[PDB]
Amino acid sequence: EAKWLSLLGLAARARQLLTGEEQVVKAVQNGQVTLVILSSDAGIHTKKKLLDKCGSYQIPVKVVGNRQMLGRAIGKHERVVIGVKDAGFSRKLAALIDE
Repeated sequence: EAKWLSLLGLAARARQLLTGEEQVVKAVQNGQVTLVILSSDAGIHTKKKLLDKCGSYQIPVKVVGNRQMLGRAIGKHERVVIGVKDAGFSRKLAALIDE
């Protein structure tokens, strides 16, 4: 019931999210993603890969929640890697997480 979880749900409604390690990496490289959210549960190699890649592109990465909470927020069961495709959502989600 956090504000950022609710907002993530609206982003999903608006079809402004991508999920999956490979899909999100590709989207980052194509300049289509302005924030990456990683589950705290994500494997350390997944964490490394995203943090390395997004570091190079200067895309913020947040490590938050768990895969159950993230999946639920977007009407799915479990998700570990989420890419946000809308800059406005990206800014606001980051601010909420950083608050």
